[PDB]
Amino acid sequence: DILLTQSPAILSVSPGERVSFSCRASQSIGTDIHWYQQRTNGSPRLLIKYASESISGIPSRFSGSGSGTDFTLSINSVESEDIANYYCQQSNRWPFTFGSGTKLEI
Amino acid sequence: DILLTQSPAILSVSPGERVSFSCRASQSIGTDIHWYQQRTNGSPRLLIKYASESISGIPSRFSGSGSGTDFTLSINSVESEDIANYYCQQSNRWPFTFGSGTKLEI
Amino acid sequence: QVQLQQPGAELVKPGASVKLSCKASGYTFTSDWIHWVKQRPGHGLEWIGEIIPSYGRANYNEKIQKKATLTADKSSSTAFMQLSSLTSEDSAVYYCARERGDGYFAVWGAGTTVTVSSAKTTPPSVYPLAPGSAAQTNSMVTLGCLVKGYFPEPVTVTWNSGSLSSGVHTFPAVLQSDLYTLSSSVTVPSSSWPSETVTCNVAHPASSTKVDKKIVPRD
Amino acid sequence: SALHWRAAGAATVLLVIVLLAGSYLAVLAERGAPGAQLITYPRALWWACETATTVGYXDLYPVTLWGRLVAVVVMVAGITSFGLVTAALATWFVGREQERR
Amino acid sequence: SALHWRAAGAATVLLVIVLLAGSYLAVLAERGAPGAQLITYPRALWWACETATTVGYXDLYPVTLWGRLVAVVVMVAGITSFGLVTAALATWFVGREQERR
Ligand SMILES: CCCCCCCCC(=O)OC[C@H](CO)OC(=O)CCC
Ligand SMILES: CCCCCCCCC(=O)OC[C@H](CO)OC(=O)CCC
Ligand SMILES: [K+]
Ligand SMILES: [K+]
Ligand SMILES: [K+]
Ligand SMILES: [K+]
Ligand SMILES: [K+]
Ligand SMILES: [K+]
Repeated sequence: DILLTQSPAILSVSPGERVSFSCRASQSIGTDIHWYQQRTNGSPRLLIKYASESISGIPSRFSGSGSGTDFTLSINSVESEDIANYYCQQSNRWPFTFGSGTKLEI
Repeated sequence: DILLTQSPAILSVSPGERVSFSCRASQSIGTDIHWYQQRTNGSPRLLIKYASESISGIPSRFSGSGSGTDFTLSINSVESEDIANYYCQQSNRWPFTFGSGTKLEI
Repeated sequence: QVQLQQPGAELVKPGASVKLSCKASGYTFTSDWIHWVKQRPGHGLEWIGEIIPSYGRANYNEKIQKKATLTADKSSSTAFMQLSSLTSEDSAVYYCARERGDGYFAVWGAGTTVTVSSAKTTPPSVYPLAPGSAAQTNSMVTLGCLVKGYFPEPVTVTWNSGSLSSGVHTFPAVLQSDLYTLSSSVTVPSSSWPSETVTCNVAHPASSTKVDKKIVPRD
Repeated sequence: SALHWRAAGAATVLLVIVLLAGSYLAVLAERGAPGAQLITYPRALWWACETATTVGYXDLYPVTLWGRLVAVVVMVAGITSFGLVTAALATWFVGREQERR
Repeated sequence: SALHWRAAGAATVLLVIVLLAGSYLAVLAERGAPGAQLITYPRALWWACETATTVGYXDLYPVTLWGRLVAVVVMVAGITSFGLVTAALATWFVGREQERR
């Protein structure tokens, strides 16, 4: 089964700065990667689907890129509401799997 | 020919605990991996076929998982009768080959 | 409206079994799958299994031990997950999620906090927290409410039934002698209190008890 | 409207049905098999089309017994339908050619 | 029962036979060639089906001379059989179209 590696586990950035979370798949999965946000005590929230497609209701500040084995979730000018845990998930091969998670810290 | 690597060669666990044997193939073999048990002085015995399929007559305690190049044989709550050598074998490409073996120790 | 509704909590004794539910609303299609995801405190998301209601077939994560059995009810649009022979290892939040058969989880339930303990259910005691008579005040004042003696987790604390979100901090619970305790904090402009009410709402799903506690000045 | 033409249209409607049912059942058959890729519906319908026309790039294909049985029904339904059209074009041409004589 | 229809049914029974014999002989031909994948019977029968219908995803294919010769017989038997059915559907449509006139 496809192993998704998110590194670093913790990312520290300064307000308004640009940040990038990384997700690497153990094998090639085209663009079948999805990103989720989960704030403290909250339930996960879909941010980007198929690696780079926008979701309605999500600030334009969020964007995704990559194809193959290497994926990036980016945030233009991070702000307080972005403090959370971020997960990638793949749907290319059965079974679906999640990455271990990156924590954003400001 | 496909090289199957079993590591560690020796695994020590405490009674009733959960254990996992690993088998890594040198190239991708879908789920064409089979597991066998061989007790001291005994002949090999089929435990799991095609990576995760049950065999009749084998305690439910035994389960397999994985696809691709990485496979796991698991034992829920190990007991004395499980002390033996464990081998994986692949049937994806000619010729069939065996892994070098993992010894379970309690 | 909330698309997936799940109970807030379930207490289960080691060895026993529980059946979690997930009631779905909104658009429903023949190509929908309902997934279950397990998350242990301080840890990540772990996929458990899935079921396609329209057909009734379920698949499970092979890398883990099978504690779950999934079923669905077409008429009541509800998916169920039967967890059996639980132990402390099985204590975690269990979320259900919906996938339109295209690979991503468009929407998630709020999750059911499951606790596997021999302990017993116990509602929380909610006490006020108003400044002491000698406490000087600035342009802002801080009030709070203490919630203790409860089990199992969790409890949800809101201020003025939600209308008061900004300036709120609810600390994580602490476990001591099979009972949890936590406090929530709220900060409003000093000139607005107590002229304008400030009540803390504390809900404890595991005992089906919700109580309020207005915060007024001492003596 | 002649028989050959009806059988053709009928073959086409049946093909579209086999494609949609094939897409649905392939996902149903394949989820649960570690490593399977024929597991979300939009790509399965595409897989169903390239199987029915026998192009078979692959980019996707079934790995389980039931997904393969489903694949064979799609193949046979597409080959039969395209063949029915060919045969209908033959009946048409033969009929009109006997008039030009 | 007309000839075209008999030749068709006969083509179908022969196809099923070529598929089972093809599966058996491909494994026979391929075991012994390092790297070969067409080596267990259930996947070889599936390989035989997707070759006969000419879909050719791939997921499996022969690497030895005899497995390839076996592949060509399967291809030709499938193309001939599906072609015989098409031609039988033509004979049927042409006959009934001469009655509607
Ligand atoms: C003649 C038959 C052609 C079939 C083409 C299938 C394309 C699948 C796809 O990539 O579709 C991608 C999109 C999402 O980007 O899925 C959808 O919601 C579209 C519904 C089909
Ligand atoms: C119309 C022709 C369809 C051929 C489909 C072949 C599927 C092979 C397979 O995966 O079969 C898998 C199983 C084992 O899991 O093999 C068996 O014991 C089944 C006997 C065919
Ligand atoms: K072709
Ligand atoms: K082809
Ligand atoms: K091809
Ligand atoms: K191909
Ligand atoms: K190919
Ligand atoms: K043709």
